[PDB]
Amino acid sequence: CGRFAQSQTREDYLALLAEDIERDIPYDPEPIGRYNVAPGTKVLLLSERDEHLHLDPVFWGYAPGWWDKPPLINARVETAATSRMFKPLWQHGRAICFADGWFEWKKEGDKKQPFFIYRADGQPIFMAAIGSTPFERGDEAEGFLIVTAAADQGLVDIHDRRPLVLSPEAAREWMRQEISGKEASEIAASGCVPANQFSWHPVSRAVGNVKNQGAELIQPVLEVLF
Repeated sequence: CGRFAQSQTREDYLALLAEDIERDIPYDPEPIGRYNVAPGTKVLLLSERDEHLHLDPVFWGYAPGWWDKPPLINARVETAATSRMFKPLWQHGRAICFADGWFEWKKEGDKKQPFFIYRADGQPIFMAAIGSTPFERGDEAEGFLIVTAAADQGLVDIHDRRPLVLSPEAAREWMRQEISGKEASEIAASGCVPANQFSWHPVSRAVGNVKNQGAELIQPVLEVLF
């Protein structure tokens, strides 16, 4: 999930999670408009502090000062809660990154064909994230990661991993500061959306170029024309 789409208005996503009384997020009618969100950019990230939901632009990536590789962008659900590197983020830096769907590139010989993956029921996805608090500082090295899970069923045809997507109800509980890391591990297990809830189709190769951000990037295409 090295790219995803976050294109609709804030209300389009937040209405599934909480009414205004629970938010500390200004009204804004403008669609976010990003059909091709990439690592290293700041992404509107949802979290809870001071008993309200906040939406902060947070660097997609995590690279402590001691980390000598490109920033990580994912953390595996299998191990993140006990990882020496991720355990504090699992306990104190949980967040949600909402989106319309995500992209994966399927290997077809020496060619790589992009696919867009989304909920068959037409809801947005609430991706489980962990990251470095305080999110509002706008850090440019230690931001957030998208938690991943194994692909199963038809999704394995496309790629072997996928974002850990939570139900709206589970996403709301995941963000609460009052629940422990152990409780969060239970939420991740019980609230994960299974693979048969997703649909997918090939899309234009143009999504590979981050200059492109338009709605055409999630439209289905014939592979034969690419």
